[PDB]
Amino acid sequence: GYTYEDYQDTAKWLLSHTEQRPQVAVICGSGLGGLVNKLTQAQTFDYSEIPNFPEGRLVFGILNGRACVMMQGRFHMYEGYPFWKVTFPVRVFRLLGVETLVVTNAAGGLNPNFEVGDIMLIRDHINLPGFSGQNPLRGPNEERFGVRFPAMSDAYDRDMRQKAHSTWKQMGEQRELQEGTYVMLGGPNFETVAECRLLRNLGADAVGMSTVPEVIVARHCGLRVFGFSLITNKVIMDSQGKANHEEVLEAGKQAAQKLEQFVSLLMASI
Amino acid sequence: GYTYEDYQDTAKWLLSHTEQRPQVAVICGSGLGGLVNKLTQAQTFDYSEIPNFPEGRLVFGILNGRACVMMQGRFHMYEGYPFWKVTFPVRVFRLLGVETLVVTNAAGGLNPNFEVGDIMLIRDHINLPGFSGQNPLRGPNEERFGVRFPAMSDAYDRDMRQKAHSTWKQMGEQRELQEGTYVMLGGPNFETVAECRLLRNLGADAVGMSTVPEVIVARHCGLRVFGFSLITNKVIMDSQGKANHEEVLEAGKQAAQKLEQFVSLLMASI
Amino acid sequence: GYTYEDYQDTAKWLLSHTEQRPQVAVICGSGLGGLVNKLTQAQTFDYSEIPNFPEGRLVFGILNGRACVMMQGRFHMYEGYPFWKVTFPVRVFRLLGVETLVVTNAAGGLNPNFEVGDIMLIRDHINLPGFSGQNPLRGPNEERFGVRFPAMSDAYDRDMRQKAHSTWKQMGEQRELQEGTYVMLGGPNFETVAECRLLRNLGADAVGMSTVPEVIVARHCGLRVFGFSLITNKVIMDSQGKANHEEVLEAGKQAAQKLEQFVSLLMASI
Ligand code: HPA
Ligand code: HPA
Ligand code: HPA
Ligand SMILES: [Mg+2]
Ligand SMILES: [Mg+2]
Ligand SMILES: [Mg+2]
Ligand SMILES: [Zn+2]
Ligand SMILES: [Zn+2]
Ligand SMILES: [Zn+2]
Repeated sequence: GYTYEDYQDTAKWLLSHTEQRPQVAVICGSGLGGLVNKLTQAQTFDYSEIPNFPEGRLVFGILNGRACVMMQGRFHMYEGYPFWKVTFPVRVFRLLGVETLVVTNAAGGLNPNFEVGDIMLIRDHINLPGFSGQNPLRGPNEERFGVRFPAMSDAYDRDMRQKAHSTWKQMGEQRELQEGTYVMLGGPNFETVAECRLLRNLGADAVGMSTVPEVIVARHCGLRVFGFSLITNKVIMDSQGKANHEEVLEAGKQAAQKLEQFVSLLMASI
Repeated sequence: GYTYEDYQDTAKWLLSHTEQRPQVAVICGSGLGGLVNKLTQAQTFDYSEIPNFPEGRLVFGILNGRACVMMQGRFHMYEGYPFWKVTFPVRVFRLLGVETLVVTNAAGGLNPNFEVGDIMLIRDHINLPGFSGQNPLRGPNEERFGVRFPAMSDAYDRDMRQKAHSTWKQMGEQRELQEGTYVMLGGPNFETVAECRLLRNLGADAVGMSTVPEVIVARHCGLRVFGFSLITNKVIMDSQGKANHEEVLEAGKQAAQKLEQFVSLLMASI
Repeated sequence: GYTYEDYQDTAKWLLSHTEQRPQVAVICGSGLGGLVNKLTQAQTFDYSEIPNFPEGRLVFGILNGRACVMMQGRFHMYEGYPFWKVTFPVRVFRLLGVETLVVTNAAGGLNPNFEVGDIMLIRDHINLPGFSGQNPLRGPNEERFGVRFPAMSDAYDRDMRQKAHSTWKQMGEQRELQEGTYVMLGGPNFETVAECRLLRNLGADAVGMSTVPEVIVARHCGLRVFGFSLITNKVIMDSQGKANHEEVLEAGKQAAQKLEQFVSLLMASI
């Protein structure tokens, strides 16, 4: 993996190249990267220019009177990266002094009540790769970050979920805010019909290929976490059509505007 | 992994060592290797003599007026091979100009209606190792082969399944052709009772240790896929007997003759 | 991995540094390490002094008139060790002439009928990492140890389970001996609520992060296996408290005394 020092160096480099001092880190994923704008006093860095960062920009700025750092593009295991690389940035954020992490993503809907365009607050997750030992904490533990056996049952901050449901009310949305279980699998291919039925019977509400690893690490080093998925699909019958990456579209399709205001409004609630 | 070039080289070597130009690739697995005979204008190559091939023979010839290339022996992850090695041959076939792939295997029956000696057309699969990131597509994507996020819900060609059920009718078999969900796990030990019950509740019909990876790759680079399992077992009560590799026997026990004619007859149906 | 020779060397070194010739190997895990005492003619070795051993002491002695070798501390995959390292000692034991293996551990209870302080005889297991290919037998097979495809449906010796339920009767315990399915996942974080519900619906009774690999290897080279879990937890509602490693406590809380006599009494039953 990386050593404590590597994290530190990277955090020190950041601190001396910007005056920004974020309190919140937001990780934007798969077609979610619309908030660049809305940001005030923005400063951007290419991942390539930040020492030790994995092979895509880091932007600092103020969101709604709140100092943020945003990950514009994230890392996936299906790209060939080990989880210790995918989660490297989470640890740096903690070293910058961040206290809260917002994770977001696009996912396929398993719950029949779901509709394309829906937003699902992540109340909980299912770590399939973790079932088999693929875990960002695998390996000797780093005391400076956290304990050997972190608990995960309270990962998704309850209070933030409460505020998000409140904010949405004020937004006057026509549809309700969904809430549920996100399941992570490796990708990169899309699931078969059997697979989907299986996931659904296991109690999952949405399926994707990221986020979980980042939550675990976050929770391990003490960050408060809040996350949500933008729903975009999905196939459970043997008549049909197939899943398409061109549902990056849906991420634009109406999402951006709503998502953008939602996160913005939410900033006032930390 | 291997580079595009490696595939190509291997395909070029093959093309200049044989006059055969297959349209169909068939992968024979675990005691299924009886069709060597029946083949016309046969040409065999030891995997060891073909550059870049994984550590077992490749035979070209004509089956029922159809030019084929057959993999006599396949690779398993439980042997220590990464999926990029297990699936290497699929990519070479595409580069030879193959268009259809037939995959076959031996598996333990989960569906109680199943009987030793049964043949199950694979309508769909469950990729357990894929759940955790063990996937032949893991890693940077190769555009020359296919897209980043291939769909898998229509993997098993519907039209071929229709023809196979037709051919079987004409064969006048006493028993019916089964059809169902194949689940892949890593092996090499056989499953426990708990494991089996679990697999069954997940909707699987048959369990084995191969094929899935090969399908995924196949589908990724555009081959039409058709597959089937020869059923040979399996334990779900805590009175009993245990699973034996000496059920290679069953693969002979009556299978060969039926399987052989089935595949042969099927050739006329591509 | 290790070569046959490495095992042998290690077994030879042991044999010439002690007069003890164990027949039973017991693996003590997570806060279970109380039996050091009770042992007679004890001889201890630090894992660090035994050639080839993974990075914690091996103690030989007599338990209840029975010659034993005990592993005081075991290896976990979540520590970064591959299964071939975690299971190395099992193979050495066979080479020392051991015939029976007792495995033990601490686990979280999934079965609602379970209570902290309960003892659960392991009747069967669920190998989640094995589902995905993470298996100590992965790789070329070693004939000197066992067959290529070992069966696992009769892993937990039936006769020992019968005797353990007999011994417990004589112990006059106030509560009954539980019996059930142990499920292994990688760790090191504790499970979420969703995860737990899932495991339970899959038929598991207890969940932990060890043992399974050791059983498989044991069974592969012919050892008779008996195992049990000491129950210590666990969270299935979204009111609650979280899982704590300070339930090492429970391993002391009353266990030690009972466990200690239980294993001791059991020695007379091999
Ligand atoms: O259907 C899907 N499956 C997996 N990941 C996804 N991310 C968006 N949609 C999907
Ligand atoms: O029972 C079985 N289990 C796993 N693989 C198999 N391949 C044939 N039979 C079996
Ligand atoms: O709740 C638990 N989960 C996983 N491993 C465990 N080992 C003891 N308790 C637990
Ligand atoms: Mg500036
Ligand atoms: Mg010729
Ligand atoms: Mg002595
Ligand atoms: Zn500079
Ligand atoms: Zn030549
Ligand atoms: Zn010495």
